[PDB]
Amino acid sequence: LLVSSLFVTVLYLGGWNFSIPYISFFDFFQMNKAVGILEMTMGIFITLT
Amino acid sequence: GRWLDDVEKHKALAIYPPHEGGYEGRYLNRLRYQGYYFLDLSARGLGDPESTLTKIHPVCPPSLGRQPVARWYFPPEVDYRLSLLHPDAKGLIVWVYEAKRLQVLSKAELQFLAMLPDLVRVIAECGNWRKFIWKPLKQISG
Amino acid sequence: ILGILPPVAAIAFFYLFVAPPIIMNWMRLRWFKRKFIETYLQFMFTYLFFPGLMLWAPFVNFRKFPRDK
Amino acid sequence: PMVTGFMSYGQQTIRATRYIGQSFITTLSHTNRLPITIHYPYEKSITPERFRGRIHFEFDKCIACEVCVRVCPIDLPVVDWRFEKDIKRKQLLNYSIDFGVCIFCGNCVEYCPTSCLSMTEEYELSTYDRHELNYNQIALSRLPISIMGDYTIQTIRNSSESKIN
Amino acid sequence: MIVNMGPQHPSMHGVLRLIVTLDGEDVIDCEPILGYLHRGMEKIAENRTIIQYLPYVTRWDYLATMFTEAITVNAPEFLENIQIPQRASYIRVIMLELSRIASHLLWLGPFMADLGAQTPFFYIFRERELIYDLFEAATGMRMMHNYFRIGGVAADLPYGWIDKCLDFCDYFLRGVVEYQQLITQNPIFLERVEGVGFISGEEAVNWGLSGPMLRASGIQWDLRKVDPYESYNQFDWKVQWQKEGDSLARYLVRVGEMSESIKIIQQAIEKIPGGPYENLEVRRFKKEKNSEWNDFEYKFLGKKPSPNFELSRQELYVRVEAPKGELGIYLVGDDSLFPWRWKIRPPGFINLQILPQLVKKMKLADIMTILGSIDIIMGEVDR
Amino acid sequence: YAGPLGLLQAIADGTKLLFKEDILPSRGDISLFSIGPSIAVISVLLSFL
Amino acid sequence: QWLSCTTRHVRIYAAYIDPETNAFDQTQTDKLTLMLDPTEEFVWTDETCQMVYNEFQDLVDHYEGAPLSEYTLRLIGSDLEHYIRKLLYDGEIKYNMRSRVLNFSMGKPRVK
Amino acid sequence: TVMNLIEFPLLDQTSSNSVISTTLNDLSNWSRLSSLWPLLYGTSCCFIEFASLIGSRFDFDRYGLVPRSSPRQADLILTAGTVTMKMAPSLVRLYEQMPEPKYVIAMGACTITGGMFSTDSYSTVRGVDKLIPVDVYLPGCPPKPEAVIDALTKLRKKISREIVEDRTLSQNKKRCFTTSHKLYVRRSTHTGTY
Repeated sequence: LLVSSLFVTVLYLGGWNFSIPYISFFDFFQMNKAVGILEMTMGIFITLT
Repeated sequence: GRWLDDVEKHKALAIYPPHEGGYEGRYLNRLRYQGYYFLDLSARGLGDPESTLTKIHPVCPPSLGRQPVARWYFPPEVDYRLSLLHPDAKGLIVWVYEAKRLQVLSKAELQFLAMLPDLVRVIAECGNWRKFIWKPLKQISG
Repeated sequence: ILGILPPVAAIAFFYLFVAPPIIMNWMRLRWFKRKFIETYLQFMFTYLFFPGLMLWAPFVNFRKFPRDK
Repeated sequence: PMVTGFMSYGQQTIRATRYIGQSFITTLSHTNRLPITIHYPYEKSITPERFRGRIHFEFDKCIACEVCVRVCPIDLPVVDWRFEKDIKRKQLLNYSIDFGVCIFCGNCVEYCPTSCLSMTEEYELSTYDRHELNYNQIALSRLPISIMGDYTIQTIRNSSESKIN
Repeated sequence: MIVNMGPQHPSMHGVLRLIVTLDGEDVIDCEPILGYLHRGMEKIAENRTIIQYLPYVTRWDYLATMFTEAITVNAPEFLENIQIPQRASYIRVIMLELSRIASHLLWLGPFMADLGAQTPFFYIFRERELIYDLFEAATGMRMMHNYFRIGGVAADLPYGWIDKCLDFCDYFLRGVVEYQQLITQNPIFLERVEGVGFISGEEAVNWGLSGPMLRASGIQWDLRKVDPYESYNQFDWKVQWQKEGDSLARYLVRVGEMSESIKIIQQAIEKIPGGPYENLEVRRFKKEKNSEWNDFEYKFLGKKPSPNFELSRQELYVRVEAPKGELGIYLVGDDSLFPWRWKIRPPGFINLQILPQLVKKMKLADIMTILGSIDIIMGEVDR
Repeated sequence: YAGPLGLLQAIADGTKLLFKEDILPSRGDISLFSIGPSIAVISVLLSFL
Repeated sequence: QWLSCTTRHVRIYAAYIDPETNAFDQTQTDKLTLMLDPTEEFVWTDETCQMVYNEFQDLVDHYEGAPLSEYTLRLIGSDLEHYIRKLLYDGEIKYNMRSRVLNFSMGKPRVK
Repeated sequence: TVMNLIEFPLLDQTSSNSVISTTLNDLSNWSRLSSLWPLLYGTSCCFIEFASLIGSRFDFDRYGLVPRSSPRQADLILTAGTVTMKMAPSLVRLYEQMPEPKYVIAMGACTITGGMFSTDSYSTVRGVDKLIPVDVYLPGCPPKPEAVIDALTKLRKKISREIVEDRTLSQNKKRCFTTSHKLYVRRSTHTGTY
């Protein structure tokens, strides 16, 4: 069940992409400082949901 | 031995656990390694408890619809269980689970069951607050 | 390197301290009168602060706690 | 042919969807409904004034009508009178009620002389053996659970005992 | 080549051993093994009085829970003509038409859990919860045991009972159509149940069947008309039937009948001579002296109840129909208080006679659907 | 009743199933019995790569 | 097949099982073995069970002329359920005495 | 002058175990009792209310009571409904064919004695413990739908009353006796054909 859900969302939906494109989450602020753990936990977040 | 803090000295106490029992069995587990051996009773049903802990009391068996007087004259459960107990045994750990011509097992009857510890290590049972507590029932008795 | 401990310590402790004892209150406060997507709110958080949510899950200890000397 | 199939393959799927999505959005208000079912075991149901639980025994209300056997479904208890010479009615010595062999008939409750056979309602029968069920005179009272007399109970009335709507 | 479908019997109605051949996936011949629940009432029924025998009926009868006491009171009261008032008769009619519901639920719910309706299992129990309070507050513990004495009934049902139908009394009415819109929805519901275990009317009457399962072939052999049972027929009603007789026809005929239950109940509560019980309660205090109240009408008991009554030779039969099926208690009219011979005629024993002839050249799933739709229970069968 | 909620209930069922005295029926044995669920579990475990 | 009266402490097995496992649950049903109370309701010393083993021939050879039906199995179990009752009513055998529920099918002890 | 005295405790029951090796099995049995699963069985006059234990009147599934319809899997079976002579020779097979941590109980006063089937009839069995060793006997015909949960709570403590050495009292021996027959065989009677 889990692998099927994960595969259908990683295929037909944005895997760890937000509702706004994944690269766009960095450009609109002109600078990043500590986006590492933020993006890690947010990839576990926006995907598992 | 947190139970040992209030059993060997007092020999009279009541268990006030949450009403599920899922936290009290660990306590009973520890008291098999001193000389204490289990006797669960569920006190509800018997008459004057003296003749249930000292005397040969006729326990009328569940009748079969017929057969006027037929009572097998059952024995008590203290001296015989001592006879089966080894000479290496500290006390008879007993649980009055239902402490909450019959005789109401009132607090006077518990005082009279608090003397056999002194003159069986009995503990009354009654559910209470979520935290497993214990309290000397003799002061609650009367 | 000296004053680095307070920042990474306070946020990492808050990451596992306040949410565990309050998720059980937000779920016990409403369980049968919720909305169509309300159960989605605290359930997801059930993972995020998980560093401490399991530390206040039924794992909550009832040791005998040797008293003050 | 196929043109009929090329026309009906969308019809089958549209019927499937019109049923599936309809049932889905209908049970939507069920998966996140606002009913509250039975609570924990500390929230027992309300009991109105006609039921049967643990019958009661007496020594000043069973005048020795002795109908004890002529009521229970298997003539359950004993009958015992033992050569009295007060007037003509021999005494009440031997008796044992045993709910393990009484099936809650106890119909003498309706035909007993002075309110002797009655009703109660508890059930903590921690039976570790069948032969421990000798229910004599007074400890049957025991002042039972008394649902309203407990300090951890707030029982709301059920459907047929609460108000309308 | 042959395996048993399990005495553990992963089905609704208890324990049924089904030994059946198996060609990989399809079956060729199945056989039932019955007799595992012998209540042996035919023996005790001679060595007993009436009142000590009264609670015995709702023991092998806990699904119907009331269709056993009708005939069990016909023999003591309806035979020797201990005149039952029409008001107490209407009370018994309320009882019987609520037991119709007590059967409709305890079939359809489990029938929903057999056909494929996975969720509504707990739903129908939540609906039924109110009948529990009713049966409890009326006469007995949970199954309302001992609601039929000999000279009438136990005691007139309390005041918070009769006039207080209204809650479920209009709740279930709007609730019925839920099942009717759900069954026609998701034809996977319907596809598996349609066109299985079909039976005709000529064989339905040739095999001795009864109940809505038979009425579903345009037979309309509904025995709620043919008997002046307690002079009930003052009320109006609507015959429920279908014209196929198969499993889907069974569902239709057993969903179209419960709508008449609350109809008869509404007829009664306002048509009972006493009406509601609080009405008769507040009326017997202004005319305590003498009136139609407490007379041949408005009386729960006619004469004294007691285990002492003699009988003459009178061996009468009644084919009292329950929504599961017919029932009869024939008995040699004997001169002694308790009679010589007892006999019962349950629907379950007159239903499975076609069972091995129903599942023919079908599969295990087809057998499951037919056995879930046939509306069969043990308890009644063995006696 | 498994604590506040069933957060410990799942691993409780796991630990209960852990002991449960595996029976190993007579007809058919370790030759294929223990070999059965191993393929099942590996087929989905290796997919996590 | 193996249709035996497997009542508590009375299991007259109509099939050969006296291995750790019968390997077919019947071993073609050619021996009619029996095992005595696996629940340890009674503790057994050989001498006490020797009378039961001796009277087994009295029950299988002295009074058997009917085919392999459970009728004979009840014919055996009836006296089997009372030989133990006699052996206990004269105090030669006693109950489980272990850490089980310690149930009393014949009730608690008496004072004769 | 006691009749049928109880055997003597052979062991002195004198030992002491380490906490790091005892709390393991302690919590193990805690889980074993707090994760029990029912086994489906129900026949007659003391069964029907079991179904209501799954709904909005009584809900024992709130404690993780997963109803399993298979002997080899589950561990808790309720002998609900009055049992007769038959359906018993296959009932005990269930108890024989499940893992050892069963701790079975009873349900229905007509199963501890056979209450309303105890005047004269050659079908009903007098109690269940004369067929299977169980722990708790439940009254009521019908059994009180709340008393069953209370008795489950009662039995919930016996498992918690177990230690690491207690995991040896389920090992068996074999009083397998070597005695033959001399009689005539009977062909199968339950011929499955119509």
